[PDB]
Amino acid sequence: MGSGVLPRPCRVLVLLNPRGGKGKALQLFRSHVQPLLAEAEISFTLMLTERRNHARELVRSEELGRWDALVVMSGDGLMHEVVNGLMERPDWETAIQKPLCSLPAGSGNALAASLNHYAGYEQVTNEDLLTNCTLLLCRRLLSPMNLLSLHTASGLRLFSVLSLAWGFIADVDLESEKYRMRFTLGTFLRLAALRTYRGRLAYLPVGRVGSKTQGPVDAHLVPLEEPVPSHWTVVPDEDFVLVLALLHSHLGSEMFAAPMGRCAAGVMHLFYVRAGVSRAMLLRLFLAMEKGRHMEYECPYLVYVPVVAFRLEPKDGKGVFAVDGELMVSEAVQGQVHPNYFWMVSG
Ligand SMILES: Oc1ccc(Nc2nc(-c3ccc(Cl)cc3)cs2)cc1
Repeated sequence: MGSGVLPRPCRVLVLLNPRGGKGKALQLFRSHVQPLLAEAEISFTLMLTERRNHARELVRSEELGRWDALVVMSGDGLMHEVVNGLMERPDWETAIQKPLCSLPAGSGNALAASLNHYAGYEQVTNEDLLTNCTLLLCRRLLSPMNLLSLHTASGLRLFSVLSLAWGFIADVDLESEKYRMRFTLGTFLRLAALRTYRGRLAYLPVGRVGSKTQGPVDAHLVPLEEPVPSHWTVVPDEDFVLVLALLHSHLGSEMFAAPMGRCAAGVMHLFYVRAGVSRAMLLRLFLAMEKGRHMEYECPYLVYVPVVAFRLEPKDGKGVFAVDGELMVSEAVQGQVHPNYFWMVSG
């Protein structure tokens, strides 16, 4: 199952956002993570990272040869910054090979949840999740993971380790400003005055061909001013409640969003919900997501397709998106998956 190993013994850089877990991330490290590292012969150094772009800048400038792995203790948002930091480096090709480890603290631990799931553990939460992911780090097994490369109409190129979400899910990620979960509460009250979002979706299903038409090159993508290649699927409906590109099984620690198996190399999940669902059905799909049972409804407004690339354009000025949980505003976004691009600890 594992495709690599950390050395025993090893030393490990821990980037921690102390404002995580309602400001208890460091305490949680001390109580839950530290004692397990001692037993596993894993040395570490803690570097605190709270301000915007801080962890990005550290990782961009780091000498990576002193570390066997970078462990990231916060949420999906920190991993995001770390991965972009590495990819922004002139030596990205080798820098992106540094094993990464996700230890869940805050909220938005979809990555950590997915890995916990891949390893065969129960869908545990909070401190139990933190303990399980630490145990993965202690066991030292490594797996390669897909990376999402994204382009935006303004010309920004960035990377996504987990998800790009638009519409309902994006609106709720933003509408949330809480500790506690805030997603259920946010979903519930956005459900009240449900809205649809007008946009154009195109994607490239795992049925791609023998040929195709500063980081890696996005060979599947053409400029946003050009139409998508003719072998893509353009979605006919232009009214959505949500679109979701997801690289892993979980959208959140208790959201088993992708129960059809784990993604193959270079493949990501694409979900969209067409305009026309009832509030009740949306909520039912939401709550079934906890046990990964939502696909069992065979709801005709919910579409799943495995893809390697997509394009999404609203359609009424700018749209709000969530990239690995962080806010992003754009006129249009497209992306493609790069296969097995970085390594992570997981059993
Ligand atoms: O981060 C968030 C995750 C889910 C939600 N809310 C909802 N998600 C869904 C949903 C339904 C089906 C799938 Cl495959 C994924 C999400 C319905 S309501 C909001 C924010």
